[PDB]
Amino acid sequence: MKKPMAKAYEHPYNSEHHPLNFSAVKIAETFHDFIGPEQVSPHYESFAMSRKFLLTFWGGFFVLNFGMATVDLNWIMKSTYIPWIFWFQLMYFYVEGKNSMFMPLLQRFYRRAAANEIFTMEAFYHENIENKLRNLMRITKGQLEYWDIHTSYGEIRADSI
Amino acid sequence: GPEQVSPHYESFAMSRKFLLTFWGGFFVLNFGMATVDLNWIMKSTYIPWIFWFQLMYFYVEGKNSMFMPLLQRFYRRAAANEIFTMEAFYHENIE
Amino acid sequence: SRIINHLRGDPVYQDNTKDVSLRGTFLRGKYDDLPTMIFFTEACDLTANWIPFFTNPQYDILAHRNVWLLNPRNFGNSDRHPSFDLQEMSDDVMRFMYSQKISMATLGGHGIGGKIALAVGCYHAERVTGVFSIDSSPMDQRYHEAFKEFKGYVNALTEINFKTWSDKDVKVFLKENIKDPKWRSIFTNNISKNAKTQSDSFNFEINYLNHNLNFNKADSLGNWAVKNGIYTGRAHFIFPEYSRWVHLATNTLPMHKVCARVKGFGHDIFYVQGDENPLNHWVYDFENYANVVASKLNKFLHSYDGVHALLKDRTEIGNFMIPDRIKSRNDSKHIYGDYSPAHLHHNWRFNHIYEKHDELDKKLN
Amino acid sequence: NPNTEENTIDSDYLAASGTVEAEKEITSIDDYLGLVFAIAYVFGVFFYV
Amino acid sequence: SLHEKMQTDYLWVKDHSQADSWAKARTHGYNYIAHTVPNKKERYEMIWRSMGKSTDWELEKFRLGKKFPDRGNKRRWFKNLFRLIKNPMGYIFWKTYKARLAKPSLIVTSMFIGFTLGFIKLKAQSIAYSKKQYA
Amino acid sequence: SLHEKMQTDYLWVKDHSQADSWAKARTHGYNYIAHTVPNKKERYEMIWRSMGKSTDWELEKFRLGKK
Amino acid sequence: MNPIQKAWLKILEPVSYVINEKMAKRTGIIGKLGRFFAIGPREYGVHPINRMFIFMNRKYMAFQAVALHR
Amino acid sequence: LEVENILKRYHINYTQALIDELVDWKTG
Amino acid sequence: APQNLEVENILKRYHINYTQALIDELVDWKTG
Amino acid sequence: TLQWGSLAERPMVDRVMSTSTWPVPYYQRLFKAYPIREKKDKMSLLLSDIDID
Amino acid sequence: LQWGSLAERPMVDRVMSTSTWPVPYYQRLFKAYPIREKKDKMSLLLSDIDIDDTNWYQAKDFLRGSFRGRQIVDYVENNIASNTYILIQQDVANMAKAYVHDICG
Amino acid sequence: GYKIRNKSIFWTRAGWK
Ligand SMILES: CCCCCCCCCCCCCCCCCC(=O)OC[C@H](COP(=O)([O-])OCC(O)COP(=O)([O-])OC[C@@H](COC(=O)CCCCCCCCCCCCCCCCC)OC(=O)CCCCCCCCCCCCCCCCC)OC(=O)CCCCCCCCCCCCCCCCC
Ligand SMILES: CCCCCCCCCCCCCCCCCC(=O)OC[C@H](COP(=O)([O-])OCC(O)COP(=O)([O-])OC[C@@H](COC(=O)CCCCCCCCCCCCCCCCC)OC(=O)CCCCCCCCCCCCCCCCC)OC(=O)CCCCCCCCCCCCCCCCC
Ligand SMILES: CCCCCCCCCCCCCCCCCC(=O)OC[C@H](COP(=O)([O-])OCC(O)COP(=O)([O-])OC[C@@H](COC(=O)CCCCCCCCCCCCCCCCC)OC(=O)CCCCCCCCCCCCCCCCC)OC(=O)CCCCCCCCCCCCCCCCC
Ligand SMILES: CCCCCCCCCCCCCCCCCC(=O)OC[C@H](COP(=O)([O-])OCC(O)COP(=O)([O-])OC[C@@H](COC(=O)CCCCCCCCCCCCCCCCC)OC(=O)CCCCCCCCCCCCCCCCC)OC(=O)CCCCCCCCCCCCCCCCC
Ligand SMILES: CCCCCCCCCCCCCCCCCC(=O)OC[C@H](COP(=O)([O-])OCC(O)COP(=O)([O-])OC[C@@H](COC(=O)CCCCCCCCCCCCCCCCC)OC(=O)CCCCCCCCCCCCCCCCC)OC(=O)CCCCCCCCCCCCCCCCC
Ligand SMILES: COC1=C(OC)C(=O)C(C/C=C(\C)CC/C=C(\C)CC/C=C(\C)CC/C=C(\C)CC/C=C(\C)CC/C=C(\C)CC/C=C(/C)CCC=C(C)C)=C(C)C1=O
Repeated sequence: MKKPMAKAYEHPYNSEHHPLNFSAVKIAETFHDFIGPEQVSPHYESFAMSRKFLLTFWGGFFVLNFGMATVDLNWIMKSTYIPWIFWFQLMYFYVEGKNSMFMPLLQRFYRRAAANEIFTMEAFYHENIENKLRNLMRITKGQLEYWDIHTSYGEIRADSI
Repeated sequence: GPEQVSPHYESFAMSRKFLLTFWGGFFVLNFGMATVDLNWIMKSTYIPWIFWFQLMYFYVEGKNSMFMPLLQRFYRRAAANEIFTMEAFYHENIE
Repeated sequence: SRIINHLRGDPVYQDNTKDVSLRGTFLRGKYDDLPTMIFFTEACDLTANWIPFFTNPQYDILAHRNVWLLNPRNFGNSDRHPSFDLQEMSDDVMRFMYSQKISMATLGGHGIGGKIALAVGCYHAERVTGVFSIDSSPMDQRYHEAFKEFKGYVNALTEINFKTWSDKDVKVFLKENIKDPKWRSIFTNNISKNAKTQSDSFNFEINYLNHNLNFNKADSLGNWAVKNGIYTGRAHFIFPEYSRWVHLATNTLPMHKVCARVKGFGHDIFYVQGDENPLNHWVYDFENYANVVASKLNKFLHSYDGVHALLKDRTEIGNFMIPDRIKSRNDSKHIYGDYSPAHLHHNWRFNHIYEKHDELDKKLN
Repeated sequence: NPNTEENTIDSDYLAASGTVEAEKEITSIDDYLGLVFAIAYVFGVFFYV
Repeated sequence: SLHEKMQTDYLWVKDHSQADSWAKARTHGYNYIAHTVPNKKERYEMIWRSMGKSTDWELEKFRLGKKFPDRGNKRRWFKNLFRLIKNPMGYIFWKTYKARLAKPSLIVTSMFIGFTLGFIKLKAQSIAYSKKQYA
Repeated sequence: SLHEKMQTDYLWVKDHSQADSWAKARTHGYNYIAHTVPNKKERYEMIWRSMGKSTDWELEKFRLGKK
Repeated sequence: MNPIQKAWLKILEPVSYVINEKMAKRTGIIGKLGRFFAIGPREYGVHPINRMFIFMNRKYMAFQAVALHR
Repeated sequence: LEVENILKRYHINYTQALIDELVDWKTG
Repeated sequence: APQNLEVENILKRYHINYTQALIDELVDWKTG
Repeated sequence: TLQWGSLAERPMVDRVMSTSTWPVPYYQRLFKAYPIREKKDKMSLLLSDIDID
Repeated sequence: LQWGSLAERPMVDRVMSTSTWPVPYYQRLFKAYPIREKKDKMSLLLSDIDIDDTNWYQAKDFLRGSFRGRQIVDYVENNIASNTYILIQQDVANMAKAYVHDICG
Repeated sequence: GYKIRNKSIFWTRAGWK
């Protein structure tokens, strides 16, 4: 065995923690390091459903806390009336009215349907790629049939003489 | 009256979430704009909110992980759940 | 011969529901010690029809597990009892596993056999590693058109009296009444002649089954009762795209309702892409349906079956730590922390592999 | 998962529907793409953006 | 006879050697029950079936025995509070992941932020008016 | 029975719209969609199947047609 | 693990011997106190603020490369 | 017709000549 | 073992794809 | 499972159809309607398993 | 070095676990990936690529590791009239005619 | 069908049934 090379080139400005070039993959790793891994719960019921009475207390505590702190809550309610009416009457059709009136506006639905089909393709990735290889394995085995014929030529020549 | 059977493909709440949210906040603002002394009501409610929740915590929730379970109401669910099955298998048992 | 071994017995009519023994075919795996799989065929269907599926070199299922093609009570070769309670039929499997010295097994089923397999996981979850259900769902199917036809065929099969009717009378009756080609062929092969050419009879108990289907009440095989409960283990469901038994619109919801660990469509619930054809229920007959079912079955047995609930796959065995609940261990001086759950050998109860590996461990230290 | 999270489904397909409009042959999309963002805050006031 | 044969057999009903050390669920599920799920009745069946195996379906032993709460849920509200303080965005992210799979339109999201920040802006102006009344 | 049709009409209200009488206007389910149900993706597949059967799986007909 | 945590370990070496060696393996209240305040590497010792910077820095930097490369 | 039935189970297209060779193989 | 060769040669002439399960069933069918 | 969706879409997960029809009416029937208290021609179901007398 | 039993499979495949009641409600969303290391595993991109130049290039690399392989490589690259190293056999002309020239003796 | 599984169903402090 020949002695291989000691090492290839080592870039002086590229590291695994500080990659030189940018992509969403490295941002994805730094993102999941930040939010941390999936917080797996070992319990048999969720935290919210087991503490509905207690969460109701603190929920109303902070409502009263804000209510006791906000002496002028009626001024905030009245100052919010006009924008509440305005933005809801203006955006009603584009949010909800389109579903039973003049136009459907199915742009957002088309993107869900495309993703649902892509989700299904990824679910059958193993089956689809395995069917593609079976055709390539069929072609590869068809080429290997020639070496099997030549190996027996010596036996044919021996018995022919 | 009879059971108000909906003939639709989707429930009424999920189809009108944006609209019900408007009318939900309209009446909140309606009560908020009408109640000029809302801060007096929030402060007047602080004492009973603290008192009744600390007093009834164990009997409602604390018993599920502290001194006593108090499974009386569960025994009534377990017996009724078994009767639900006996009624479902009534034709079999009588046959 | 060697791979195909079906124990021969005679059905015994039992008055006690607990003295019921199940018979079936055993398929030996390629390797020495493999976990076992217990598979239930469709109601009134031959176990032999699945032999080419489980012994196909292309699928190579036996490379993973030993397969028991087991008949339920009142079906085929097993004992007969008028009751079809899923709990009583589930206890039959546990006595079969005991007599065969099986600690825990994978459960599979086709159609109604899928309900039976899932019921065993509901009543004995600690003895079941996983459930693989083919074209079935834990739901009341008494009003599905496919079940009504099967229910109607069994009722018409009660008209035939084997003593008076000739063989040509039976062949004509089946062709005229049973219009489905597959149900017709299955019911013909169930007809068998007893010793000393006494008479002919169906292999399955036609009287006990007809009363179960004709009564159309809670104990019917088409019904799934709330009494069965919840299955807590690994469950995988596969069914055709256009299946008369499982409708993709709503018949998936029962899977979430009964199986606690089912994540949803695309993870544990798949549909085989196919055309509308009333015979697509029999996935083993068509290579397109069979190839997808076999690949999904190999994926279930290899990576998901018998894996702890909070682990993703088998790859996480030994490298993923599960959180622990406080005050859950007997040791008082225990520092609570994450742990990797214990996975045991597939037949640890009836072998001494833990005793043998303990002594080999002491030789190292 | 870009196929299950509707937040990235909406943003990905929307961005792809805009960049494919470079085939309309207006000019270098690398140039006026920044102007689209500023223009989106003029008429986007109608949609509270 | 075979049924009673396997019930008595020690090999068939026997804990593993490490079973004592393993974490044990010390409840049958009656401490925290799911009340509004569609499989609610199926949950109760499993609780009843778990209680029956513990007493060999002689539930008089359960009636005379001691009943215990789910001690595994102790101090659970404190532990979630400290995890929220440790990493609030990571806690909020994973607790809302399945809910955020359904994302509303840009309009709805903008209205949420617009009305929320508008309410906070008015709250700040009310605080500043209270300093005017104090002066 | 004798008084059934009269009493049932007197007790409850029925729908007076004939919205579904027009064939092509019938929805495939893409107007009001359930977003959080566990069988969500099975709902989308049935919508896609409904759209494909209407056009014989030539969805260009749906793109050119009116929604 | 970071050098500041290693610097704590050098200073707490005598304290680590009192708690982990002596108090931790006892029983009773002294045992519960030692096992609770055991000294070593931190469980859940990650700093989310440090991780928040690394994420926003990488995400904002990829934006700088696009906006500057004109 | 046992020879026909096993062949049918495996989904192998069988000719009439093959069935006779198999029957003769068993009987002979 | 010898009966396996008899069936396999018969299936060989008809160029029919055969599996060990089919041969085992046919051999069992002969003895049965 | 214990995670079925949002509160607004809760009544959606109840319906289970015996046919392949789409869209599916969501409402799950609770009881059978009994508008008229009609005396049934059917005999009483109490006469079930009474011994000879 | 020890190899164990060829008839047996790895113990990971034989170990199993069963469920019981109560059961954890939590459904795993993603597989944990705490450390970004996937060494000694080949890329899954190398899945269904057709035959190309990399096939005969890597063949020579592995053949040159043996004595017989070194003879094949040197003979083919020198004494074979082919306009490509991507050898495809679609006929037995060169095979049959090479046999009739040798079987005469 | 369905049978009561609790063996102590008819037990009272005064005796069986
Ligand atoms: C000095 C004295 C004062 C201090 C005293 C100390 C007091 C400290 C208080 C802290 C209390 C302990 C903290 C424990 C954790 C927080 C409490 C909690 O419920 O979390 C569990 C809950 C999940 O627990 P789980 O059961 O284990 O999860 C299982 C499933 O994975 C969950 O998902 P699933 O879909 O698979 O399962 C169903 C899911 C269904 O429920 C959901 O999934 C919710 C869907 C919402 C997500 C949709 C996207 C919207 C959010 C996007 C992100 C926004 C934030 C980031 C953007 C801005 C950046 C700043 O869960 C439920 O069944 C119902 C959930 C609970 C009922 C509804 C909760 C409403 C109030 C909580 C949210 C508050 C929002 C802000 C209001 C406060 C004003 C600032 O967490 C959440 O749902 C989100 C909240 C995250 C924490 C943020 C709030 C912290 C403070 C809350 C205090 C109580 C409420 C006070 C206000 C009440 C107003 C009405
Ligand atoms: C001059 C201008 C002013 C005049 C303008 C005139 C226009 C006025 C607008 C009124 C609109 C009328 C048309 C709709 C009426 C019903 C609205 C509705 O949500 O029904 C759908 C909802 C489900 O319909 P679905 O989609 O077909 O599902 C069928 C299944 O059964 C579903 O069951 P599931 O369990 O399987 O599924 C979940 C279920 C889960 O929901 C439930 O099953 C029960 C939810 C709790 C029910 C309310 C408990 C209240 C306990 C009494 C204490 C307060 C009484 C108030 C009066 C006390 C004295 C002041 O419901 C949902 O689908 C999601 C929840 C949707 C929100 C419904 C709850 C919101 C609170 C409504 C109570 C309003 C009064 C109290 C509010 C505060 C005081 C102002 O039905 C109900 O919730 C019935 C509740 C009682 C209805 C009458 C209540 C009064 C009118 C409600 C107006 C709501 C917005 C304004 C208040 C909001 C404040 C936060
Ligand atoms: C004569 C001279 C001497 C006079 C002496 C006078 C003093 C008498 C001494 C004797 C008194 C004790 C008697 C023996 C008790 C044995 C009972 C027992 O077995 O333990 C049960 C209890 C069981 O707890 P656990 O089973 O482990 O878990 C609780 C559950 O799992 C639930 O956990 P979770 O995760 O679900 O969270 C829910 C939890 C806690 O969740 C909460 O929501 C409560 C939050 C309270 C803290 C926050 C308050 C808000 C203000 C601060 C804001 C904090 C924000 C932090 C974050 C920053 C901002 C974001 O809810 C609770 O309330 C649990 C508290 C314990 C249950 C007791 C029944 C309480 C029902 C009424 C509740 C209302 C009062 C609550 C008092 C505070 C509770 C900590 O253990 C104890 O609580 C031990 C307490 C006794 C310790 C004695 C210490 C030595 C005493 C002498 C010290 C010197 C005192 C000098 C006083 C000077 C005069 C002023
Ligand atoms: C210490 C501070 C104390 C004070 C502050 C306390 C704050 C406490 C509240 C904390 C936040 C609320 C808790 C939310 C629970 C978790 C999230 C959640 O809802 O689960 C998703 C779940 C379904 O959503 P999904 O599954 O994701 O499907 C949507 C798809 O992604 C695709 O969407 P789609 O195409 O199917 O439909 C479009 C879209 C429909 O478009 C919408 O989303 C409608 C909302 C647009 C923005 C509305 C303005 C923003 C509100 C917050 C800013 C504060 C405003 C200032 C208030 C001044 C007066 C106090 O649907 C949605 O995306 C969800 C709409 C469901 C309603 C959202 C929840 C109620 C609105 C927020 C409550 C506001 C309370 C904050 C102030 C409280 C002060 C005491 O919603 C439900 O839980 C179902 C419950 C029934 C909802 C419908 C009927 C509502 C009747 C009550 C309305 C109450 C209005 C209150 C107005 C405030 C006064 C003016
Ligand atoms: C050759 C063609 C030209 C080249 C085009 C190239 C375009 C490049 C596309 C690249 C896309 C941007 C990529 C990055 C953003 C992706 C992430 C994202 O946030 O997208 C939204 C993303 C997707 O939104 P979506 O809900 O899926 O809806 C998708 C589409 O909007 C569809 O929703 P739909 O199906 O429901 O459609 C119905 C539509 C119905 O709309 C209509 O039918 C007509 C609309 C007429 C508008 C009337 C204007 C009236 C103006 C009156 C103003 C008066 C006051 C003026 C006072 C001035 C002083 C005197 O209603 C809308 O949805 C409106 C959506 C909001 C539109 C705002 C901008 C409008 C003008 C845009 C001009 C752009 C040039 C267009 C040239 C082509 C013209 C043919 O939303 C998210 O959920 C992600 C997070 C959003 C967080 C909210 C806050 C984010 C704030 C920062 C956003 C990013 C920075 C700013 C970038 C621009 C954003 C506006
Ligand atoms: C250059 O190109 C650019 C980037 O790179 C690509 C960016 O990432 C970005 C994005 C920017 C970010 C992602 C950073 C965001 C940061 C923000 C918003 C604020 C950060 C604020 C904090 C981290 C809070 C820090 C808190 C404090 C400093 C107060 C408490 C600390 C105290 C009191 C220490 C006292 C300080 C000293 C003694 C100063 C000496 C300095 C030291 C390091 C000594 C440290 C000593 C010890 C013992 C540790 C931009 C804008 C950019 O232009």
